[PDB]
Amino acid sequence: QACNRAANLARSCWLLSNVYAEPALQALGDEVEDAFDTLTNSSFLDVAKS
Amino acid sequence: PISADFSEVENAPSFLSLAENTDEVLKPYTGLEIQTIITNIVGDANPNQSRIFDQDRLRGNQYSAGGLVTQNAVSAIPFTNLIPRTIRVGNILVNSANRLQITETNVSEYYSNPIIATKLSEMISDQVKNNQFSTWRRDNTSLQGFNAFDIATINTAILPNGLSLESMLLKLSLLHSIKAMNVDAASINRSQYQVIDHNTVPTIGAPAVVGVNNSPVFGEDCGGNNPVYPFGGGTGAIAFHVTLQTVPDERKSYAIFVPPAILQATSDANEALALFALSMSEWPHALYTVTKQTTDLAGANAGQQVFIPTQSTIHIGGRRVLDLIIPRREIAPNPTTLVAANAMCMVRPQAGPDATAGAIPLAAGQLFNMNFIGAPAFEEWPMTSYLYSWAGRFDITTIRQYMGRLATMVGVKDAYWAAHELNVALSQVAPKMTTAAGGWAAQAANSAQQSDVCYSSLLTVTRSAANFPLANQPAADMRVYDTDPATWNKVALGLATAANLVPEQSMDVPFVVGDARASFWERLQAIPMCIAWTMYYHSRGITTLAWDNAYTDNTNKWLQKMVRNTFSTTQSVGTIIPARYGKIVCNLYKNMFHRAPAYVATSVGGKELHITHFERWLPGGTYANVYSGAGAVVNCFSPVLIPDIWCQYFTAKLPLFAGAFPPAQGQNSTKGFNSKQGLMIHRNQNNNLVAPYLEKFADNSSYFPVGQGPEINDMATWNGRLWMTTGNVQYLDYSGAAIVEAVPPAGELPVGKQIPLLAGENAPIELTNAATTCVPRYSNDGRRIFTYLTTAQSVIPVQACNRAANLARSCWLLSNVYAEPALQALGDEVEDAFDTLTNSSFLDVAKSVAES
Amino acid sequence: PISADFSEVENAPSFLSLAENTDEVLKPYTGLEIQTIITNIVGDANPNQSRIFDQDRLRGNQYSAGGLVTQNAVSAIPFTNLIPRTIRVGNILVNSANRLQITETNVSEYYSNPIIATKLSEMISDQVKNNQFSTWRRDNTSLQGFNAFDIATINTAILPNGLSLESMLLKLSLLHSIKAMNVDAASINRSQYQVIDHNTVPTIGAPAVVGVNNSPVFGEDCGGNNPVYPFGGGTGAIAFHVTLQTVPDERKSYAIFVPPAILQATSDANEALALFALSMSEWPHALYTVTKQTTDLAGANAGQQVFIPTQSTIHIGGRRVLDLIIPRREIAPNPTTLVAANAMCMVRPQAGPDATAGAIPLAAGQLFNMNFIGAPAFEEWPMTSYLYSWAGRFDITTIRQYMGRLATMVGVKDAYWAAHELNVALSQVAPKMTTAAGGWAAQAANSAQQSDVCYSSLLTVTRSAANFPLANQPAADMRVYDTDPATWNKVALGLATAANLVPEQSMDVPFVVGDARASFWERLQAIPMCIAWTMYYHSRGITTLAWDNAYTDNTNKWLQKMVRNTFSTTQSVGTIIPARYGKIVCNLYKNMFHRAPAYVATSVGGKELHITHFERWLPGGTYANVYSGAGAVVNCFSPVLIPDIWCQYFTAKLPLFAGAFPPAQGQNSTKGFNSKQGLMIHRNQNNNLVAPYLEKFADNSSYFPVGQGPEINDMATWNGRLWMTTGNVQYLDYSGAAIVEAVPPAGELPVGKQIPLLAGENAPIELTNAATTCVPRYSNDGRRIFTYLTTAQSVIPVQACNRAANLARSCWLLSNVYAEPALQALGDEVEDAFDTLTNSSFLDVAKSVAESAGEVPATKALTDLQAVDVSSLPSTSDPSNVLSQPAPLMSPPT
Repeated sequence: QACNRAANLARSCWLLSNVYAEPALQALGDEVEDAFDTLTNSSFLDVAKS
Repeated sequence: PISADFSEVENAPSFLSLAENTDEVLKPYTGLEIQTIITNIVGDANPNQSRIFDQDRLRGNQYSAGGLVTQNAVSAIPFTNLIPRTIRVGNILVNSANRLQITETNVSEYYSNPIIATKLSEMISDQVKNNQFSTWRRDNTSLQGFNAFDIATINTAILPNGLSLESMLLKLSLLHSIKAMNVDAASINRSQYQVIDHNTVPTIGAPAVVGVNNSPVFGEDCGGNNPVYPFGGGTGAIAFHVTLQTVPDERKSYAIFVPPAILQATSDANEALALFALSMSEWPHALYTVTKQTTDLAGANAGQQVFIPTQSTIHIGGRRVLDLIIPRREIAPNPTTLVAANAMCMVRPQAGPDATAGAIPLAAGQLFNMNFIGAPAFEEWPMTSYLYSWAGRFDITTIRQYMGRLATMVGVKDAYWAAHELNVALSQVAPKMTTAAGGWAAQAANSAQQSDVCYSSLLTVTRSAANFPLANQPAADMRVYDTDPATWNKVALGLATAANLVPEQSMDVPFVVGDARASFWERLQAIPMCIAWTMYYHSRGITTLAWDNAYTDNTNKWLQKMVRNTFSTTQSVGTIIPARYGKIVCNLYKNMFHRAPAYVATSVGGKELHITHFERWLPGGTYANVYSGAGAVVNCFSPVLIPDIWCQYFTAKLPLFAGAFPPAQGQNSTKGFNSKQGLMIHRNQNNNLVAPYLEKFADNSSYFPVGQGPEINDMATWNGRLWMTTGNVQYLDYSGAAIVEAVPPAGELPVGKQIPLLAGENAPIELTNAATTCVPRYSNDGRRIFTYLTTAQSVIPVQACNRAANLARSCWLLSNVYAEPALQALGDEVEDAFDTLTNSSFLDVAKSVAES
Repeated sequence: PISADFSEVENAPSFLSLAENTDEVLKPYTGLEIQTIITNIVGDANPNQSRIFDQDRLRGNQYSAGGLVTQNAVSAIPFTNLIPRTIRVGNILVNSANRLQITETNVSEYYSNPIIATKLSEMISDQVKNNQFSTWRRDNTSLQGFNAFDIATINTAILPNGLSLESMLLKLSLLHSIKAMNVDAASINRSQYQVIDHNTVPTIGAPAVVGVNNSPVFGEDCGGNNPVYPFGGGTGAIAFHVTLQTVPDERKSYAIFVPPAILQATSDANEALALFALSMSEWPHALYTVTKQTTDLAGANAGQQVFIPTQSTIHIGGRRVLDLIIPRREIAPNPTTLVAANAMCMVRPQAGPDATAGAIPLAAGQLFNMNFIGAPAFEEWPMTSYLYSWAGRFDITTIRQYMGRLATMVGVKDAYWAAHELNVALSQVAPKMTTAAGGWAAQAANSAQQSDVCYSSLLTVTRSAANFPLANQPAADMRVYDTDPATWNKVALGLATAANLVPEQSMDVPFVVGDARASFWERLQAIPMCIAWTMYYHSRGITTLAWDNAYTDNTNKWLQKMVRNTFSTTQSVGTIIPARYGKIVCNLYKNMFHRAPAYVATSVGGKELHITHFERWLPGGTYANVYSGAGAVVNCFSPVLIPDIWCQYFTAKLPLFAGAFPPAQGQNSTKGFNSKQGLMIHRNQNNNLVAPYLEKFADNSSYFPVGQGPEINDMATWNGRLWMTTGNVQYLDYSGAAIVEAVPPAGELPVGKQIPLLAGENAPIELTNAATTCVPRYSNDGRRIFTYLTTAQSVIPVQACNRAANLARSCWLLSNVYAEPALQALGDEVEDAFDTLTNSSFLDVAKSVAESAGEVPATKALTDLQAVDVSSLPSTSDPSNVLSQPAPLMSPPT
């Protein structure tokens, strides 16, 4: 069912870099850019360019 | 339509799209094409019986949430017109312990379509003006059989009001639907004798007998040999006259001419006369009683068993005394001796074969002594006695003859159809659902809850509180027009006409009358009516208390306006003005079935206005409510009567919140709507309470703002059904506290009525035979209601709404729904060769369906 | 056709090409296509002169794989309807051990061609309306000897559906099919008596005797001389009425008029009444029997065998009791006294020439005591006994004249022909096959396997589980139309008409209805039906055990669809809708035989659609399967009923995978398809199993993906036949594992039924009488099935696919011919000299009657003149129109 993409599988992982832990509920809201992420986006681009 | 895949759920019409006005003229939805849905069903376990006695039921294969298959599972047809008066208990016939149901009506004057004078009546009035003495001589008479002075006096009046024939045709339709029961046993399906009484099994070998005044209990017999009105008591009075000169004054304006056309309408003119007399007096004139042999579930305890027809309980008209005028054989002056009177008339009225005992006893077939001018003592008969004599001889093909004659004399095509609609809407009835977790349940034998029943309008029936005859304060259920005797006299004599009174070919009488299948067609025609009212009540989540208390003290502003516009509150003179929101129900009917209800034209202010049985109900009833096992009332849900599959399976289009759950174990199994659809969850995790994605609040989060109630939103109702169909829903409010409505024992939902099985059939499994769409949103307090699950229970459904998981729910395997294998080893999508070879034909069928 | 060379099989049509929709008009299949090939009779001949008693086999020379020629080799005609109730055993005739076959029908109302009221009805309504001015109850409205109050009530409340007549015509055709056995033995096939009992021999000299309720075993006599219905177990009731008033109120709505136009012959009319009554009551009213003299294979022992016709056991449900309302001889006041009645009945009914016992006993020829008002008591008869008495008196020649007058009232040509198609489809029947190596086999005498049988559709026939009368009803096998008494009453009296009901001449009745050859001809009409259904089931590889469980299974989504779509279980707008994949079989028929099946219309909202008998079957039955030589069942094959020589010698055009193996010609013999055709060989972990060139998808599906099954491909099927036709195939899994389905003892194939030989005949050799095309591919649990050979066995066949080697085979030595249709009309007819002397007059009087339906010489323009008030006549304010469907508009919103 997972390969078929009608189910998910559960596997362990390192919480490093941009990987964050997932809550059991997933009470999703409307997708929204954070204000801090917009205030500091260009700099983040400058690093990646460098 | 039921759905094979979740793709068929997302693409379903929104509710507001179907509640929209449609312009196109449509066709009547007769039970003859509703017939073909019950038969012609998918299934390999099904013996396809030909007799209509066995075709009484919804048979089908079913598929479990766990992936098992169940063959030829059953779902009873909900409706009936028979109220048992001898319930079986302990497998033996036992006298009933519960009082009889009753209905009423506000008859109204019909000012619409006012009449036009004929050139004949015009010249008559000219002759009265110019004082032409000769034209109304003493012994002048027409070939019609009435003398000229009576015509010259009937014409002198001016009448504003038009003629209707509505209450008349309605009484004829009621007597018809009672007499239809007496036809071959094979022609009437057995489920109808076991909707209220689930422990009784009728015999196919012997026909139901149609008696009168035989009921055992609560004064039902109405005096037996001495017949008396069930409603109000008393005897009426009838007198036959050759002239209006004989009728007592203060009675003259009421007397009815009987045209010769009536008396030549049958093999026995006294019977046509009796039937016209039934046609324009009070109804019921007595309590008719269908009797049928039935046996034990094991066949162990046969006996006759009594049933009172629903049609027999409706109260219409009620005019008590009547004077009938009759045609004369010869051109002679008004009779002076008695023999000169009796020999004179076209037909000499008499009692029918059944005898009566009364203060004024009538020997069987007794002749009436006609009244005359010099009579020492005025002569008269009791009315209930009179009709009681002929109560045994009315017969549906005779009524058919009578109808062909009426159709010839005057139009009958449309009016009889609308009267038939009123008959179905008023006399078809279903028991309140019991709550359960599984597929079948019923209330304990011989109980007050066993006999509670509701209209197709989801209004509960009134129940009598005392012995017959009753002496009630009236509580009318719906308006009807009255048939006016004076206008009838103006028309019968050729003095006047009206725009809807055009004469018709006899072959144009609607085909229902005189046909033995009519009862079955009645039951079938009842279902779509419930579908339209159900989709009305389920779109908004108002609880059953909030409707029950909406016309009494506990009202709100919004409940006040809400009950106000569902019903025919308005009362202009001589009219019936339609409910403002009844129109929405008619729109649902026309969009979901692509068919139309019968219309009656009615004018207000010179504006034309159609009206339908949807638009002419009256406020102040009590709504359908579910019972708990052990009988406790529960009234949290919005009102319901019938299982979802009926709605899903007879409709051509239904709103998105009502569709069937797709079968388990497939890709595209049941899912849900989330934030993108513009919805938001209400968590309350501090108390273990989590609720689905719902509509974004508009200052209506815990109490609704005054005068406002919940808004239509399909997807949120769908999610509410997803939360409910889990086994442990919890009905609380915004803080997570209890609401005032009574609630089901945990996990119960309303479920359809149990009936005995035939061989090879199965009880329905799981939630296949249950209402589900009845989701609460608005409580009597004015507070919102929330459906909660605990935080742990709530995680999978939240993933489903989020579309990262599937849910497993049971379903009917009908039409294009096929069972899903547990693996789903999918291959490349591929059209089958047979599907391409036979595609165009399949398109031709669908085109032919769309054309109609 | 038979193929002459491999060039011809290699150029044969693909299956999809033959299943395409075809748009052309085509003639009916009269069954004479097969007659001119298996018989002396090319052209016409008198049945007496032709001895078609001996014309009951396929004959020809055969060529063996070893090079020998077997002259005068033979094959049986597979189908039959007679069921032995006494089987020969040990040369001595004895009682049957096995219960009788039964069949069920789902009768119901459906929309037919749209219906409209006639002018005669308008005149009647105007007579009533004009009558309303006078205080006289008067009888202007009388017609054809009926009461004026009856014509009034028959003129009321018409039903939209239309009128069918089909169930009526079924009952008539079944009866005819039974009485046609009564003719002399010279013109019934010998084989027809020995399809199931292969050890008996009929005697030419003496005709068969048709009796009723005579059967020795399992209570088959339905009370004998005192009768009851075979299915319900009950007894009917029938009553005759001068007028509708004497009918009890319980059933005044079900009454049927019996129009005067029948009974117009000076031929006994009391019998025509009985045959009108039979064609509307429940069928069967009794179990007919055919007793015939027969003898031992040595000719030594002689006896009278008992048979049950298959027509006599099929249940068309209906009406236990009838009120028949008889026409009055002289227009008159209603007969209040009896002598006014009897001397004025146009016919006075009386029982037929046979006695009956039990309650209400009936002496032969007894007279019914007429019903009239004020009679001392009501009178009726049991109808099973009233019909028991006339049961010996009907015959083919009287049914022909009966239907000839019936045609004058209502057209009966196309309707009868379709009813005859249903007759053949439900009554012709064949025994299940036995596997063997050689050309003949049969099951052990008086065994359950010997008597097991199937329809032309490859569905098995159900058996009774208890002694008659049956206590409980079987499931329906097929659904038919019903005939409403109400609109019958309207149509018989000229009050209503439809485009399908236009009156026809007595000469239009189809030929089968009269002839003594009709039994043989019905026997020949069922073969093309099996050829169609066989190509259908064999195009895909699905096995018998797999069809058997398909409707329900959850292993595979595709299979459920594949069965749900072959049966008729759908509706719209209140009418029946044809099965979706039945149209494929119909097309397949039209394309192979270049003939059109008979059909009937259904009106979907006023749009006519054609239903054929291919489209009206119902789910429930087991599918056809072969038995082992020991009697064990075999599941592995696709359904089969007949040897493939039948399929391939009688088609104008044929599918490629089913063609005959070509004759040896010098170097060449037979050949196989390879990778140049798009195919490829299957190999597995085992090094000693080889499977043919097959599809390329065969490499990637040990199990079919859900939603998908094996696809049409003629060439791989051909290769599968080449592997099968070697004497040593192995039926196995992708891995070489055994499949769950029961398999034949090694190297055996199903083979056609044995019958006794005539002098000079030879038995069929090798695979000349076998089925070959039934190549399994789809297993019950979703696996593929592969045909394997061991390597050393595998080498010559693979090279034959590579066109580098040849494989020996047997064949019939028969050339190809296929005739243009013998007759256009569907009815035989020849000018006599008198037909030419009196030609034009008939030609125009005929057309002047065909337009004259519901006409009278008086027109509205004349009867207006007599009217009091012409504007108020309903014919003025309501010009009549055809009723729309599902229902006419009512209560329009202005």
